[PDB]
Amino acid sequence: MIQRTPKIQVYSRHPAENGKSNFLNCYVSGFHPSDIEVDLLKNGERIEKVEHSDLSFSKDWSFYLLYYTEFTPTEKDEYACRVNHVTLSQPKIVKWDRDM
Amino acid sequence: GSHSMRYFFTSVSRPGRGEPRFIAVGYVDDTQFVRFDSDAASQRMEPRAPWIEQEGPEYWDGETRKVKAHSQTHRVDLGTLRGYYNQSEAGSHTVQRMYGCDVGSDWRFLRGYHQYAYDGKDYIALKEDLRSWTAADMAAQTTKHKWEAAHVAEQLRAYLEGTCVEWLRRYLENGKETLQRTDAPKTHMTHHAVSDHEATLRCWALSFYPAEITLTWQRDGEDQTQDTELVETRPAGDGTFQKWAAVVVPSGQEQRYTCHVQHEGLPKPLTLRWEP
Amino acid sequence: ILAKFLHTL
Repeated sequence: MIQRTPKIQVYSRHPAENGKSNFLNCYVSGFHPSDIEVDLLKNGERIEKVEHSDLSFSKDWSFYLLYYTEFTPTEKDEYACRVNHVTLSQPKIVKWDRDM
Repeated sequence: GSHSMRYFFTSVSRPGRGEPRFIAVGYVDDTQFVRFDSDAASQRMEPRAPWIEQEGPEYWDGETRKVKAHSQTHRVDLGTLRGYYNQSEAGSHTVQRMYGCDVGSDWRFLRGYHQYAYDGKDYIALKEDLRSWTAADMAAQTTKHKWEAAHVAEQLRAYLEGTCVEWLRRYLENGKETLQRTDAPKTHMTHHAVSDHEATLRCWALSFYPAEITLTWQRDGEDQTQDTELVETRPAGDGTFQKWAAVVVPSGQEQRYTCHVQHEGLPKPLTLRWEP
Repeated sequence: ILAKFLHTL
């Protein structure tokens, strides 16, 4: 009955250049309980080839997960991570900002 | 430097039907090497590092048999903890355990760990002497009495000071070309104009292993915590980590500021300054 | 490797 809202970072595995294959990550941490829904979005639409790491947790018992998919950024495409969790009123969306 | 081996176990009860969902992960330092998930098809302990693949099929038989006995222990615990706390069956609940050993830079036994939480809160933990228990409440006091009676602490001590330590050494030796390497961070600094009078310097640490790092801003040789922002260290997804720290500064004053990076792989601490 | 036994609470 103690609930912790997930923190979210959305970022690439490598310095982002266009037309260069890369990995889009959404790292979710600090949440409890473990049930959580994470989606990557491309111009709003959900991406289906999305893998994620094995559930583990920190010394305060809060959980963390890495969701990733291969992608190649381009000039116009906008990417985002979409998280829902019992803790949130509705989905929190976080945009991919390249310099972060 | 030192090294750790740790196992992590999470069990989530499924109230409508069937047994709990159980996930186990094994780590050496910051490198996951094995896992089991109750809802996967294999029903086996699976490799997650390439170097553990050199263990023969007995290893996988033994680790599968053990990890299955582990999920049954947590299944039975969920049901005892429901009664202890007098909870209904409508609610999903979670147990988490972590255990393991740390070795120093001579790889001898330094420290052992075995902790247990229920619904995200401490329940019971082996004290650092490894012969006694910290119980958080009266239900956990009941468990502590039972484990003192059945000499559980002493079995754990044999495992943590003996088996864990010998298998850690052996993995460091077989994962040698990744586990005993240290990857210093590739650092750089970026600039971004907030407005016509404020500017942001961000100091980047990329591609480093292990994950422990410190990033510190200074101004004219003195620590600065005001007008800064750290991010939690994050996995890159290729075994390495990232982190950055940033500071807001007045335009034209960028060269007063220096970013200091400390990391086990850097013989000496590194110092970044904007001015090229 | 994993512990050999894990006792119920």
